[PDB]
Amino acid sequence: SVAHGLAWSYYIGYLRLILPELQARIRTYNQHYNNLLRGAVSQRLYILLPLDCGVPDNLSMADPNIRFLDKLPQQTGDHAGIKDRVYSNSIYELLENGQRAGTCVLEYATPLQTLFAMSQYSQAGFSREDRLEQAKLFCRTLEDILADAPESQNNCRLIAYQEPADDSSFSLSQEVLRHLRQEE
Amino acid sequence: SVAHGLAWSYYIGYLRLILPELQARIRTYNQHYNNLLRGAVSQRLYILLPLDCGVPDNLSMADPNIRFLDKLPQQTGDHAGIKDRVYSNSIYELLENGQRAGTCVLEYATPLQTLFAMSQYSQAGFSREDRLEQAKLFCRTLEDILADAPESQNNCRLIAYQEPADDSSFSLSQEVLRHLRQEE
Ligand SMILES: Nc1nc(=O)c2ncn([C@@H]3O[C@@H]4COP(=O)(O)O[C@H]5[C@@H](O)[C@H](n6cnc7c(N)ncnc76)O[C@@H]5COP(=O)(O)O[C@@H]3[C@@H]4O)c2[nH]1
Repeated sequence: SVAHGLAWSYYIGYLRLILPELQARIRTYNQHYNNLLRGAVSQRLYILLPLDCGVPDNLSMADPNIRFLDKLPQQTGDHAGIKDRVYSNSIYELLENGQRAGTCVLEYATPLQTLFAMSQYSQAGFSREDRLEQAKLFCRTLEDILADAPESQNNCRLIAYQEPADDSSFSLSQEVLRHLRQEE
Repeated sequence: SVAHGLAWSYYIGYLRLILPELQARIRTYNQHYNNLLRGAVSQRLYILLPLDCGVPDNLSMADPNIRFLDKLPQQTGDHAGIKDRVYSNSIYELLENGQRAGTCVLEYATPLQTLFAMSQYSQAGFSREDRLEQAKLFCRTLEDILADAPESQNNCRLIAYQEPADDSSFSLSQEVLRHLRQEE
């Protein structure tokens, strides 16, 4: 299936490459680049899995209570004949009642944008119904892989979520914080 | 299928982002960074598609007549909540008789590595026969997308090839050169 392929691609070409080095990058940040006066960046990559595959490029905007602080130091490697391919991750602050309640490495799972685009382009032959189904299958497949992965499950948290189309005003920062605080 | 997904992702998350900016990066390179006394980098992205999905990370140190010269200037952008995501491409020299016969921006299509890894891991349920089949379907799907692409079919050349397992002698540099020279 499409989701099976994207989930393995996301593991093989990214997660298994970055997650075993992520701890050291975050420690290195917290010791040398982090504001002296602020809380340490939490450990683990937090991965946002919107099942409707709505993935903005600006996470900082879009949500008032989630703001970009800084980048982790880059990770570089040679991959597929590209010298020094760069993998970068961004640090965000999470707000609760107008003040910082948490700080973490946070991003959307990029392959969900692929499922979104594919539902948009006619040549892909991929419907909006297929997209939801493939989204859930992506997340499941990804959870199964991470469950027996050495490149651990324990350096990331998957945050899957649905926003109501019946409109009950969803809170993304509270979702992260919920996951963040399970780790405290 | 797996290959359908990977081909769309390769387009959506990479080719449609970089190919429309590639002509300008290569000009920038040729005018301001290229060695004074050397031939200009040719235009277009040259993409290696080995159907057996054998993708070394070092193309330079894997073929005697293909050697790394330099990097193009980086392209940066915000993507899926990652600030300043970096897309980088490498310039290689193509040798014919110990003579530089060509200079081009060259790399392997990264998703073929995914297909390879999947055939290696038990939990992917993906056989080596499935890999060859999916490889070819990947290349065809990619050719079909690029054909209607208002993005670039014009800024890239797809180089699909198969290495004879009966051990004739395949020349990668010559294969590239035959593509590079089939222009002017
Ligand atoms: N979030 C995030 N940050 C990254 O640095 C990153 N690098 C890869 N990925 C995601 O991992 C998975 C595997 O990556 P791969 O390189 O095999 O395929 C990539 C690769 O063939 C190509 N691509 C993307 N960026 C590059 C790149 N910088 N250089 C070469 N190819 C690239 O286009 C495919 C799809 O891109 P994405 O849709 O961003 O998602 C990828 C993918 O689902 C990333 N995801």
